[PDB]
Amino acid sequence: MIRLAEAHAKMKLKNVVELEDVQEAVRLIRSAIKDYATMNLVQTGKSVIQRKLQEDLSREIMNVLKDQASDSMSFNELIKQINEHSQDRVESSDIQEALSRLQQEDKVIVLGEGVRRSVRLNN
Amino acid sequence: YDKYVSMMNMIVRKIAEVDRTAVDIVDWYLLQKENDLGSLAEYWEERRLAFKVIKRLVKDRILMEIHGTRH
Repeated sequence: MIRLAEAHAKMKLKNVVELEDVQEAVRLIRSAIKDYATMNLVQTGKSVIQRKLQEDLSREIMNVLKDQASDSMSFNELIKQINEHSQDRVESSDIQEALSRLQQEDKVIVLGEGVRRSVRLNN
Repeated sequence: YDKYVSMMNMIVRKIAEVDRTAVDIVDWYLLQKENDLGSLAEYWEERRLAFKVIKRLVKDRILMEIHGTRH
């Protein structure tokens, strides 16, 4: 905004800027925004996006733990309840990914090929 | 509740290691807690959340019950 408006008042041959001409200066930015109507990465990636994601994830993990008498949640049952509660569409691949994340985050501790045991989040 | 949860976690950890029947913890740590009772409503609230918490690590994961006679 600074440099730009400086071009504006450069034009019209102004050695000092009107507080005016900054309006359109903003406006022009507001144009791609007005072209934005019809950073993002994070936004999608926060619950309800990725925070939402892992949150529900852990949530469920906790659940099937509890209902397992704390025994491990299965890869299968995981995927099952996670697409099951259906809604925000947790794709089993995405599932695989976030799972990987928590485990690797030691937000989860689990293993096997077709066996995803549960976690212990120490972190 | 997470912060309270953290505190209660501390009282529980402390009373557990230090002790090393659920009611006895309720009573000993509420005995401990009465020293910090700022209200009888707080007595009943801490009693309530202890009862609830016990209810939680019993009804949910964290517990062990060796024989239901005693357990």
